[PDB]
Amino acid sequence: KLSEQGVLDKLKNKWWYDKGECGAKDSGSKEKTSALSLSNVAGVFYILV
Amino acid sequence: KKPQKSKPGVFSFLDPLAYEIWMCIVFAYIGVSVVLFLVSRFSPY
Amino acid sequence: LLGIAVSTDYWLYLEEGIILPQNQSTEVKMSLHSGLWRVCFLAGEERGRCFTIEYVMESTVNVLKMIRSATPFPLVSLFFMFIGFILSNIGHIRPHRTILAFVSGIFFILSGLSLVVGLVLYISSINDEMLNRTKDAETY
Repeated sequence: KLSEQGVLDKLKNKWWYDKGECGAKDSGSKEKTSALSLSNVAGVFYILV
Repeated sequence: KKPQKSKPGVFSFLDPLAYEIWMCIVFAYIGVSVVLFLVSRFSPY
Repeated sequence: LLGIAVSTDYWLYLEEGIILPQNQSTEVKMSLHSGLWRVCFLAGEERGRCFTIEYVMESTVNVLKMIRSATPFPLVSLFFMFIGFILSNIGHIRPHRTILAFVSGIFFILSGLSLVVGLVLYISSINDEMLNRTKDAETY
């Protein structure tokens, strides 16, 4: 009775959507690019030395 | 686990050019160097 | 200077800590200065452990195990000034038959080459474990 009218589906929309999300909200503007590490360019030194 | 930034390899600098290019550079490094040698043999001037 | 540095276990500092959000700024949680032979642990819970790396005790321990991968090259580097300087003493008493100086000068040049290899293996072993922590916003 609750499924044919979607009360249970709204409760599925209730409990998994109210807990806060982890989606594009931290993939959108919670990135800044780092400097290069030594390990990114380390193998040039091994060829050098 | 949510995959993170991977550990960079020791050869990670040659990543932006694929393996077949780096061979075709050196093979053309030799081939131009060979032909440049044979050009200057025949010509004094 | 390399003879003092290797026995010294003050190579690198670490300050494991947790941030504090607002009207509250920072709070440290762990601290140690590290060594290449052995760790001498520091004021993290005020336990003074001059603790060997080959004995255990996390990710900061995973920092400490990877330092051993850069152990041999400064030990290689310290021996090459040991062979470099003793053959330099030979040229001072007996200056003639001068071939020993030109060979010993190579062992001055080849000594620091392992040190650059020593620092590249060392600093890259620090920064990848700097990368290898799971980036949580609450832990600085």
